[PDB]
Order: sequence, then C-alpha cells, then structure tokens
Amino acid sequence: KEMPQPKTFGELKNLPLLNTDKPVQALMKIADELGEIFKFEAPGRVTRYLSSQRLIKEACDESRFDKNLSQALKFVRDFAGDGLVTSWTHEKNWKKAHNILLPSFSQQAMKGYHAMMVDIAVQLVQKWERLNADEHIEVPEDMTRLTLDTIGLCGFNYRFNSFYRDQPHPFITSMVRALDEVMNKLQRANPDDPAYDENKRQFQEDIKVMNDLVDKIIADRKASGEQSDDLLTHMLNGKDPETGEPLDDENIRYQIITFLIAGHEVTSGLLSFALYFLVKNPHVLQKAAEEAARVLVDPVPSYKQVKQLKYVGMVLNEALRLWPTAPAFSLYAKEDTVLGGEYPLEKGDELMVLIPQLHRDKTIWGDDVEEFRPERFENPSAIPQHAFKPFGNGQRACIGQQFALHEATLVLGMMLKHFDFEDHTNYELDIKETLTLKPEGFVVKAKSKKIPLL
Ligand code: HEM
Ligand SMILES: O=C(CCCCn1ccnc1)N[C@@H](Cc1ccccc1)C(=O)O
Repeated sequence: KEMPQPKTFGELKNLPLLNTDKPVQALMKIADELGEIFKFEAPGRVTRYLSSQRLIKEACDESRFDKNLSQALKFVRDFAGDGLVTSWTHEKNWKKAHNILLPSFSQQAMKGYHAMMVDIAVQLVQKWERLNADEHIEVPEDMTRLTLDTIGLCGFNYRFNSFYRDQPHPFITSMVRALDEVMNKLQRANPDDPAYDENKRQFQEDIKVMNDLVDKIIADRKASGEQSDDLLTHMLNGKDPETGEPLDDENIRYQIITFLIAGHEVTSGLLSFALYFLVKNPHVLQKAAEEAARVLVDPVPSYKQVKQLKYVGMVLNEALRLWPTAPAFSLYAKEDTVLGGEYPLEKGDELMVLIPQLHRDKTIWGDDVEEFRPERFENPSAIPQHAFKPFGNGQRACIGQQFALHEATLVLGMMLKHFDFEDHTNYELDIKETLTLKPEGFVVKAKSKKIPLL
C-alpha cells in the first residue's frame, strides 16, 4: 500500500506545515484527514506519522524498532547532552545512567520523596487558602510553580521558592528560552539565514548559563559532603552494576538539566489539563472529591493514602489520554521489516508516534473518544496492548512516570479535599504548544472548604 502524504510546498516538501503556532494539533488534523499513517517529508528528512493502535503495537516491538532522536530531541541534545532522554540506546551513558537511576525512580523511592512533595503541595494549598474573595487562580502558572519546586527539592535539595515570586529563576529563563529556540528552529524554512544569527548567539549564551549553574550545584554538593536523600546524592554515590562505573560530573549535569525540563511544564501540563477536565465534567469532579474526602482523613496525606486515591489516578490517566503532555516519540527500524502487512520499511527508516491521535483510536476506545470518562481506566488488563502510551515505550519509557504520578495524585487529591472549584469564565480550551502542551489562560476560582492543614 502507498501511504498518503499531506500537501507539499515545492522543494520545501511538507516542512511549512510545521510553521504554525500549534504543530501537534495540526498533525492531528492531518491524521484525521489521511488516516493511521502518513509520510512527512522535509529537506533532508523523511518520517511516517503513526496514529492507530494497529500499527503502533508493531512499532513498539523492541526487537524491530529502537528509539530515534526526533529533530526536536536532536536540538534539545545541544543542552541536555547525553542525559537519558537525548541519548541513543547504544551510547554507553544511556545504559549506565539507566541502571544507576532506576532505583531512584521506583515506587520505593517515592516513599522517601513523599515528605518533600508534601512540603510543596502544602505551599500550593496555602496560597489558594490565602486568596481574597473573587480572586482567581492562574492554573498552569501555579501548577508549574508546584512541579518545578518539587523536582528541585527531590532532585537536588534546592528550593526554587516559586510561590514567593513572579519572575522565573535565571536557570529557568535560559531553559525556557532554549526550548523556545528549539521550537523556532524546527519551523524555519531557511535555518541558515543570517536573520537568525542573534537567535543562535542567545542559544549559546543560554546553554552556558544552564551548564554553569548546574555545574556549581554539583560542585557545591561535593564540597559540602552533605548526604541528602535526593537524585543528586544517588548519582554522586551510585555505581552501575554492569560496568561497575559511576556517572561522571558532566553526565550528572545533563541528567539534572533533563529532569528540570521534564519536571517543569511537561508535568504541570498534566495537572492543568486534569483540573480543566474536572471543572468541565462536574459529575467526575464530585466523584473524585468524594474519594479525596474519604481517603485523606489526616491533615497531611501519607504515602499510603496517596496510593489509595484510585479514582484520582484514573482521572490523571484520562487526562493523559486526551492531552498527553509529551505528545510524540520517534523510532527507527533496526532491520528491514513490514509494518501492518502493508508498509515495507528499510533498516533505518523513521516513525513518529502521534500520541494524542493514538489515544483517539475509536477501534480501541469506542465512539465516545472525546468524552472525559476516567472509568476507562478501571482495569489495566482491559486496555489492549500499546493503546495507551503517554510515557513512551519499552526500556526507553519515561523513568519519571512514578514520580510524576505520585506528585500529581498527591496535589490533585489535596486540591479536591480542600476546595470547591468554579469555571467562572466558562473557559474556552486553547492549547499552547512548546515542546509540550498547556491549556493557555485556564483560570478558576477555588472556594475553601475551610479544612485545616494542622
Ligand atoms: C506527566 C509527566 C511526564 C510525561 C507525560 C512524560 C513522558 C515521557 C515520554 C513520552 C518519554 C519517552 C520519550 C521518547 O521516547 O523520546 C519520557 C522519557 C523520559 N522521561 Fe518523562 N514524562 C513525564 C515526567 C517526567 C519526569 C517528572 C521526569 C523526571 C524528573 C521524567 C524523566 C524522563 C526521562 C529521564 C526519560 C528518558 C528515559 C530513557 O530513555 O531512559 N519524565 N517521558
Ligand atoms: O516529537 C516531538 C518532540 C516531543 C518531545 C517531548 N519533550 C521532550 C522534552 N520536552 C518535551 N514534537 C513533534 C511535534 C512538533 C512539531 C514541530 C514543532 C514542535 C513540535 C514532532 O516533531 O512531530
């Protein structure tokens, strides 16, 4: 079968289709029009966007396909280096860092991070308790304050103190501006035009800021000798069982940069979309709030109580279904192979997995695919293989999944325990795209139930 291809622009092929404010949503509309697979070409590049569980279940076979760096991840590698997300599977530092960090990211490790997550969650709740009557909440903004502070504290015992400020931390200014340059660079029809020389000088300056600040975090910790129970201590002290080697300081810096990207708007986006869907679905909100009140019987949640917030967990999975905040990942064929009995691929051929569109496969989810129904996730065994991929696939899946879900379940549970929510503007969903997704301008009012944290 010859696969379809969206409209072309002469020698720029399909590249101008990406020169839009909302490229993921544009690719979703192309998939609506063209179906489960389409070819996408740009100067020097061919890939194939997959959208059906039928084809993606094959693409997730690690004997046939391995992780590819998309152009986006190749550009992120200019500042995240051979950290875990921007490493190829065959680089020594991927498997080394993977083996060392897996124990730091397990459910067991979450028991140790729990108290630091609570510290930040209580700050969020106190901020909202302290708002004046008729004041509102800027939801993505506050969710990013919470997720950034949580990965700073659990990551390297650093307080970004995001609830004390409006202006971002200098590291975050350079990180966000670096990610903006990545997005801009993907959209340039003529990337070598001297009109972008200033952008490139700024990008290099931002790389240096991130390196300098993280290198000093690492140097300061080695100099103090402090043994806090954070990711940095584990990286300084751990040895890979396979090679017997530790990570060196440059790779530790790249991992820290990698975690800060991941724990910033990628994770806060999940909380923002979850709260959006809850306020647009009042019966779902009521059920989740009933669970929070039943389970969260103490002034601060315990680790075991967060594990008991089963419906809150289903709410988060259903938000990941509709708007997964890391919306694509890339693969390449390890050898010649045929996809779906119809599409022959050659060794090295690239695939993109378009996750929001996979999650809209009606052959899997049924006709009500746009509805927000957390009960879809009552039983993971009832979900077909590779139908639900917000955290990627296989050995290259998200190492932070348990971390992101624990922090999100904890704070959403506390939010639902402590406040009633009003969609006071009847907010119209507007999804802003960076390399992640967020409901731009999403605001609510939160009326306290006046339940103390003491
Ligand atoms: C809801 C929040 C998150 C989502 C949806 C998410 C999604 C993903 C996805 C889709 C991938 C695979 C990317 C690819 O194949 O190119 C990935 C990888 C990864 N994520 Fe996350 N992520 C989240 C939060 C986090 C957090 C909080 C951390 C750590 C602080 C983290 C650390 C990583 C790492 C290190 C990898 C690379 C794993 C490897 O290849 O060995 N992620 N994430
Ligand atoms: O595949 C990725 C990268 C997703 C990586 C997730 N991530 C990692 C760190 N922060 C976020 N983008 C997509 C969509 C896209 C297209 C053009 C411009 C921007 C985005 C693509 O190129 O098709």
